[PDB]
Amino acid sequence: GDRRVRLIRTRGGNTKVRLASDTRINVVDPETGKVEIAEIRNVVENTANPHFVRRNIITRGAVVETNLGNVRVTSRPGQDGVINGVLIRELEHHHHHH
Repeated sequence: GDRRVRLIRTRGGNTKVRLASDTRINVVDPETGKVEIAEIRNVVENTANPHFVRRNIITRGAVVETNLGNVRVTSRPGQDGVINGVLIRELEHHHHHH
């Protein structure tokens, strides 16, 4: 025996499917300039009765909640099979003494 090798064959991803079997968005960070894919927590910016007919539909100018914070939808959901947006500050979020 003794002679033990690496054995590793394959490593790396492939062509991904569109947003359907998964939920995420390409977030552009304006504070540092990093581009990272964040998870979409809420598809609505906590507004009251969207007068733009935004029935939970992801649209240009709409702000979604993510693990990085509030993200603004810049392009239509479908480009490259993914959504693209910018990280911003829309909603208020401080701690609550329960």
